[PDB]
Amino acid sequence: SGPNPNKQPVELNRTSLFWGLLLIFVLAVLFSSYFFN
Amino acid sequence: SGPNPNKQPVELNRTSLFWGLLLIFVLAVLFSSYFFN
Amino acid sequence: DTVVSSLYKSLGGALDKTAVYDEEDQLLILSDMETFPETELGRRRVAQAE
Amino acid sequence: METLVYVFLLAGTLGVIFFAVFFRDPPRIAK
Amino acid sequence: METLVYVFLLAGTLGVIFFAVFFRDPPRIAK
Amino acid sequence: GRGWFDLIDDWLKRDRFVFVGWSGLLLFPTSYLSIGGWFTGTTFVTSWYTHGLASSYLEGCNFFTAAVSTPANSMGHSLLLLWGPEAQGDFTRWCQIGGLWAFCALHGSFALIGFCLRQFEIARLVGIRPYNAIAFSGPIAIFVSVFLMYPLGQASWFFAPSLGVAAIFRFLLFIQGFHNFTLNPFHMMGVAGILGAALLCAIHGATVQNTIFEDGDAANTFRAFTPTQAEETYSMVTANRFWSQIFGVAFSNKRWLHFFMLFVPLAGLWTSAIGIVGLALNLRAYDFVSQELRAAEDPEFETFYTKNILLNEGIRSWMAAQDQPHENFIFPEEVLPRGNAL
Amino acid sequence: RPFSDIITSIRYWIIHSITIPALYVAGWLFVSTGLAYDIFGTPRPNEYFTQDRQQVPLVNDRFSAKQELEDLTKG
Amino acid sequence: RIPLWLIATVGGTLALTVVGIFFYGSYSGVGSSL
Amino acid sequence: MTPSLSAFINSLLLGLFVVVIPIGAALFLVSQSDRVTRT
Amino acid sequence: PRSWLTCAHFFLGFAFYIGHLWHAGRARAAAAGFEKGINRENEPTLSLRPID
Amino acid sequence: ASAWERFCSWITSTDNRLYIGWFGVLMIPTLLTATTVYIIAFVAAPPVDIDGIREPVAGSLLYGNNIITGAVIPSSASIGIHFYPIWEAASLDEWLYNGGPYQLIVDHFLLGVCGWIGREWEFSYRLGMRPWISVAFTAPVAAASAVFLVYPIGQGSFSDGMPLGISGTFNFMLVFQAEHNILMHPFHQLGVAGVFGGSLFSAMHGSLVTSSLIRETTENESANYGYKFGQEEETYNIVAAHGYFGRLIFQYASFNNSRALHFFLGLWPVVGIWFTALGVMTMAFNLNGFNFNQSVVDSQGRVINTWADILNRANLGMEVMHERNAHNFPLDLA
Amino acid sequence: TFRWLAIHGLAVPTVFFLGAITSMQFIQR
Amino acid sequence: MNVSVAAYLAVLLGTFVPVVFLVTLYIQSESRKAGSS
Amino acid sequence: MNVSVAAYLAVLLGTFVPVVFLVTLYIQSESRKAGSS
Amino acid sequence: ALRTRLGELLRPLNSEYGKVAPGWGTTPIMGFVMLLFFLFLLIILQIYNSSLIIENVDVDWASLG
Ligand code: CLA
Ligand code: CLA
Ligand code: CLA
Ligand SMILES: C=Cc1c(C)c2cc3nc(c4c5[nH]c(cc6nc(cc1[nH]2)C(C)=C6CC)c(C)c5C(=O)[C@@H]4C(=O)OC)[C@@H](CCC(=O)OC/C=C(\C)CCC[C@H](C)CCC[C@H](C)CCCC(C)C)[C@@H]3C
Ligand SMILES: CC(C)=CCC/C(C)=C/CC/C(C)=C/CC/C(C)=C/CC/C(C)=C/CC/C(C)=C/CC/C(C)=C/CC/C(C)=C/CC/C(C)=C/CC1=CC(=O)C(C)=C(C)C1=O
Ligand SMILES: CCCCCCCCCCCCCCCC(=O)OC[C@H](COP(=O)(O)OC[C@@H](O)CO)OC(=O)CCCCCCCCCCCCCCC
Ligand SMILES: CC1=CCCC(C)(C)[C@H]1/C=C/C(C)=C/C=C/C(C)=C/C=C/C=C(C)/C=C/C=C(C)/C=C/C1=C(C)CCCC1(C)C
Ligand SMILES: [Cl-]
Ligand SMILES: [Fe+2]
Repeated sequence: SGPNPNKQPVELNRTSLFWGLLLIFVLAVLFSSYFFN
Repeated sequence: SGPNPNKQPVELNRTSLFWGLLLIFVLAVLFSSYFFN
Repeated sequence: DTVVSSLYKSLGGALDKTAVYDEEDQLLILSDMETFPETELGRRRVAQAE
Repeated sequence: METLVYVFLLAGTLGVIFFAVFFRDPPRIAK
Repeated sequence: METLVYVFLLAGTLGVIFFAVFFRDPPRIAK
Repeated sequence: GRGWFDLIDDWLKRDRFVFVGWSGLLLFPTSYLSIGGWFTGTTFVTSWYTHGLASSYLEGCNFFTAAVSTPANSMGHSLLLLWGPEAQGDFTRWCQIGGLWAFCALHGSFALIGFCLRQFEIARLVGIRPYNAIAFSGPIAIFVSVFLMYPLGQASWFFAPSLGVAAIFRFLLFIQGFHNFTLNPFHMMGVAGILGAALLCAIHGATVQNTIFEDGDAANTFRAFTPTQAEETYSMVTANRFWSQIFGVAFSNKRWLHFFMLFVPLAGLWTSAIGIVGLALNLRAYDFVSQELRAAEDPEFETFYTKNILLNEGIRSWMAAQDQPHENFIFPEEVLPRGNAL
Repeated sequence: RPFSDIITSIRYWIIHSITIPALYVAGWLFVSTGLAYDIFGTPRPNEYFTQDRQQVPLVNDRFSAKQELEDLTKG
Repeated sequence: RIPLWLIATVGGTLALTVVGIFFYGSYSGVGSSL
Repeated sequence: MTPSLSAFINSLLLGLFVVVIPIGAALFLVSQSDRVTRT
Repeated sequence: PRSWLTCAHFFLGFAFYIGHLWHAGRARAAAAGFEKGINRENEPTLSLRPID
Repeated sequence: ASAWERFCSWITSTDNRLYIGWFGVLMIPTLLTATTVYIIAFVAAPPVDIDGIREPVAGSLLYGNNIITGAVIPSSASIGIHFYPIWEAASLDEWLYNGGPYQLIVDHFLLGVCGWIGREWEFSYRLGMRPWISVAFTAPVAAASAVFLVYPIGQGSFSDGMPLGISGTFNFMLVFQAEHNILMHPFHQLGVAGVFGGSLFSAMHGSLVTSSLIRETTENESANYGYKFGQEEETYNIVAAHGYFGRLIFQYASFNNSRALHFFLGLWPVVGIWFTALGVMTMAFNLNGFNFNQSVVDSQGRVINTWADILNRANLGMEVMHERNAHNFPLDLA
Repeated sequence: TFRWLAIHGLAVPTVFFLGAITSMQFIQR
Repeated sequence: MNVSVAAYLAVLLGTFVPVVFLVTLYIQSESRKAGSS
Repeated sequence: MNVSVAAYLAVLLGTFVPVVFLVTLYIQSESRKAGSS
Repeated sequence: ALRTRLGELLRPLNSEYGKVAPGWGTTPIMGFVMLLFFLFLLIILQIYNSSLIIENVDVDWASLG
């Protein structure tokens, strides 16, 4: 039905990239020793 | 040492996306029955 | 007034009839950003930083 | 359990085919 | 074999730390 | 203002020394009824008929050993209403079955509700964003998960944290011995949040106090700040340089810093709440099965984890008899798990 | 009016040279009378145990709790 | 009319006396092992 | 009517006449007496 | 008495190390002349070239 | 214009990405050595006879541990607090048998964190910022010295220091509670107050600063971008937050002064952690927490239990089960 | 009277309980 | 049937890594096209 | 060590999927920033 | 923008956005029913909690048979 006026860009600056990567890797480190059992 | 004049953008149009996804999925289909053994 | 009339089933909601249209735009975020004047100290500091 | 992987891969290939047929880049003539 | 996964995860966290320290977005003052 | 509801609203929201608000109609009674109840239960009421303990200053306890002990285990999860089928309107028997704990806990839940509603109300009337009411959700989650959902998953209110100091220490060691809650990854995330929040508090205080701008000629620099000044009282650039070249990374954005200071403790509390909710159903990260099997088949395989498991067995066996008197556990000296000598 | 302005006022202290000690002593006679032990059911130093009751008293039923409480607290 | 420094002095003295009476009761009578 | 049901109904009545009604009456009287100005 | 003396003097030794750190830092800052704060006019950091 | 002068300028340079300075000269090698030996010993190290009874305990990943159970085991109890470098061992294998890597890592790490305190002071002097961030760091370091160094000194064995692992940390906690009753010791209670209050004030301060942020951002944009790095103006209304918090509790409680507020923020956790580190330092020499066991007796004189007694039961279970094969005599005097 | 009510609701139980506690120090078993 | 166990990781990750690579190359190109306008 | 076998897939994919999501969100955003100029 | 048959059929059901009855309207009966539903929830909560024992209401597994 044509272009949507509600379209917006999405961003993730580099500080947020490093924060997210650190969170995911640390969660993996924490919960791997519990998933393997 | 400042901005590099050799910087260029990189692209993958949607047709190429579907071609690549199809290639990867079909290779997985073909070689899964050989990796599991 | 009567019992059934008292509940005003007939009158829409017991107190409800002839409803107005609310005007306030409830989905509205204010956008009155504030400008802070640049002091002379600010100009000196940004000059040193530049 | 490998039937899970085989079925998932075949379904993924079928999904890629579906999205390629129905969400293709529409051909248009340049100017 | 889990030592492989543990070592890989710890090394990945250390690598993320390295890249965050040394390839950060440089702070600069806006204008 | 004319209508009766408008008049009540105008009076409740009056700007006086103690803001009342509509939430005050839920906070001030219940909160009061909670706190005095504690001060009553920790001062005159006993745990002799529920736990076999003395828990009041009257019985001889001090601030540490005095507590409002949980109800008897036979009560189950009864609401312990003073008019209920247990006390049946008798205040003395109600206090004797530990119904005062139910009073304090049930009034404290609604006091927390009223205080969060108070935060929302004052934020709305003052006209700021409601981030303080959402940060109190962390404490609300802690109270709900630890004092309500944990005993509701267990056999009775008896296993809830008894409201005291030594009582809370006993709850800590009981939960460790019976659930091994230190091994729980959600508890680990919670203690990470708590210690990281304390760390953020300390570093932020030191950094702000130590990058202050020279706004006076007095060695004591507290008087050199004005509440209404439109100038930052400390250097963000200098602090950023310090922490960047000392620690490699540093905050560059005050708003991000202060949201982070909010997020760390709140995330810790919610994570630990998930772990305690797990512990309510005995869904506990008690053991690593691989090491248990290896130690079962390899009697020379020892880890600090196995030593902790042995300590938990010791806690359980040497604590059950006096900690759960309703069970009537008689463990002879033969069966008690011991070590050589001591 | 401000807190220090009230505290240093003489009238405050004419009121609270009499009001505060009255209830400070009321609590004293509340417990010295032994009334707390009766309202709150707390055993005195000579009531934790008695004949045939050299063991800890415990309520073991939800609904008959009052009944066994009297039975145990007959004294 | 009464200097607030004297009020603070006497009030803190009385509060410390009450807490010390609590400490004595901690070393005497019920609640003490003796 | 069991004793528990009588106790429950009595609890509702006392909650009305000891908590809700007194607090509401006090709020109404105080709000009607001590009124804001220029509303 | 050994426990009392040892604990008390270990406590006071650590406390006086903290006092040393405080007073030595303040002595250096006051001698250099920035124990009251950072001068808004001549901030050293703004003169420094940015890292990274 | 001299080689030493150029070297001193480079060491004390504010242009290096990471400041070195003279304290960094001692910190970087020590911390790097500790990191290297810790990583190598955690991934791969033979079991260590911690208790001096020829019962090795595994702590390395390769010997059947996970990240949670892995640790660098404390030194052997036979060593005591004798210095045990590599060159004092007949072979490297028997250096690893008796937990020498723990001594190496602990010594280098303690020296490195001391260097970190000094380096924090140093950069501040170069910056021209006020000192004392260093003083705040001491509280974490003090606790680390209390657990890794002072507790072995008081008890007389490096086997008694905390293991460099997660499960070993829990083991050290439980044994410390069993032997000293740290929970009832008031300095640990002050530390608990310190950390809980630090979390409370962190959440409160962050909530109030984030709540009163001045509108400088559009609706399709993160509010954090309303602040520009290095700006002169305040990014939030201190008056709004102060008034909200005054209405929340009462006016007098709120910190109308921001500098006093941040001093209190830096003070509460630092003093709490100082007190708990000092408490561990004092329980190293066996000045234990309170012992209210059997403090309530009836008129006849028989013990009416309290919560202290029930806590004592857990402490006693941990006491009897800890180090089952190490004790030959009834009292745990060591 | 709201100021009176709040401050005295806090105070009256406090002094009553403190008097009871100071008496309770002397129970002497 | 008895099959290998790392073959699961082989198949799943050898499908995942190229697939996310292609998806990233597509999204990045599109984002750039949108940003140009 | 009798460890689980799907725990490998759990850990590795629960690390991989969020990591590639973050990397894609960063690359998309950067590409868009470059395309704007 | 687009007109459809179902859109035309359902348009009257989405044509009074923002229409509000003036004043308090039906709020008193709303509050009364709120009170009644609160009482009902309290009754059933106390029934299962066994703080409100109703004759011929045996809250137990054994009541099944
Ligand atoms: C903010 C006010 C407030 C709140 C939220 C609560 C909340 C609570 N109190 Mg209460 N309480 C209050 C003030 C408050 N209290 C005050 C001021 C006092 C001191 C006098 C007490 C004294 C007190 C005691 C002594 C006890 C409680 C208890 C309770 C709990 C049970 C409530 C219950 O089921 O009551 C019954 C239900 C109600 C009161 C709601 C009434 C609803 C309407 C108004 C009734 C309408 C009547 C209806 C038309 C009748 C028709 C007949 C029938 C067909 C229905 C709950 C946590 C109990 C507890 O904690 O046990 C552990 C308990 O024993 N409270
Ligand atoms: C580094 C050490 C450490 C740390 C930092 C923590 C941290 C935590 N532990 Mg603990 N814990 C530890 C070691 C540690 N633990 C160890 C070694 C063990 C095993 C022995 C345990 C065993 C353990 C258990 C069993 C539990 C915790 C819990 C918690 C959480 C408590 C949250 C809180 O603030 O509650 C404080 C309480 C609240 C915030 C509730 C609301 C409080 C209200 C607002 C108070 C209002 C009072 C009012 C003004 C009246 C005052 C009156 C006055 C007279 C006193 C938190 C994540 C709890 C948890 O996980 O909960 C989810 C929990 O149940 N821990
Ligand atoms: C909710 C309950 C609770 C709470 C809040 C606490 C709180 C605390 N307990 Mg615990 N404890 C609990 C329950 C609880 N406990 C229970 C139930 C028990 C009985 C078993 C104990 C038994 C117990 C013991 C026996 C001890 C504690 C200690 C502590 C403190 C730990 C934090 C500290 O001092 O850090 C301060 C900071 C540090 C220790 C960290 C040092 C940081 C160094 C300097 C730098 C490290 C650099 C690093 C290696 C590399 C960086 C990497 C880079 C890439 C970033 C704290 C006060 C400990 C304590 O007080 O120690 C002094 C302690 O010894 N507790
Ligand atoms: C044990 C630690 C702890 C305590 C004692 C505590 C206490 C407090 N929380 C408050 C606030 C906050 N706490 C916050 C975050 C946190 N709070 C934390 C942990 C704590 N918070 C943590 C870790 C965080 C980080 C997320 C925020 C963000 C706020 C606030 O905004 C608020 C404030 O204004 O602070 C200045 C204050 C006001 C609460 C209130 O009015 O409740 C209303 C309820 C009352 C009065 C009744 C209490 C009912 C309780 C649950 C049961 C009865 C308890 C007994 C009377 C006493 C038990 C004694 C023990 C020994 C068992 C108060 C000082
Ligand atoms: C062989 C190997 C490697 C061995 C390792 C073995 C081993 C045992 C492994 C450890 C495993 C491990 C990593 C597991 C951790 C798992 C765990 C429990 C994770 C918790 C995760 C979780 C989701 C918790 C939720 C709570 C949460 C959000 C906590 C976050 C904590 C956190 C990062 C807090 C901040 C800490 C911190 C250091 C802050 C520094 C800030 C700093 C630089 C200040 C800068 C600054 C301050 C100012 O004030 C001003 C003004 C300016 C300008 C300024 O700049
Ligand atoms: C000589 C000795 C040198 C030793 C230096 C060692 C420094 C270590 C660096 C850690 C930073 C990690 C990246 C953080 C993420 C990051 O890039 O943040 C960078 C971030 C910059 O934020 P800005 O304010 O620039 O961001 C504003 C924007 O976000 C807009 O919203 O600063 C911080 O928040 C860092 C403060 C927390 C610093 C502690 C981080 C947690 C450390 C834990 C690491 C895990 C260890 C596990 C290993 C298995
Ligand atoms: C409980 C219950 C049952 C059923 C119905 C009923 C409505 C009655 C309901 C509610 C009852 C209520 C709310 C009762 C009220 C009682 C209250 C508020 C009691 C509180 C008493 C307060 C006390 C001791 C305070 C003692 C304080 C102390 C030492 C302080 C120590 C200190 C001193 C002395 C000097 C300086 C240092 C320091 C630490 C500050
Ligand atoms: Cl021995
Ligand atoms: Fe700040």
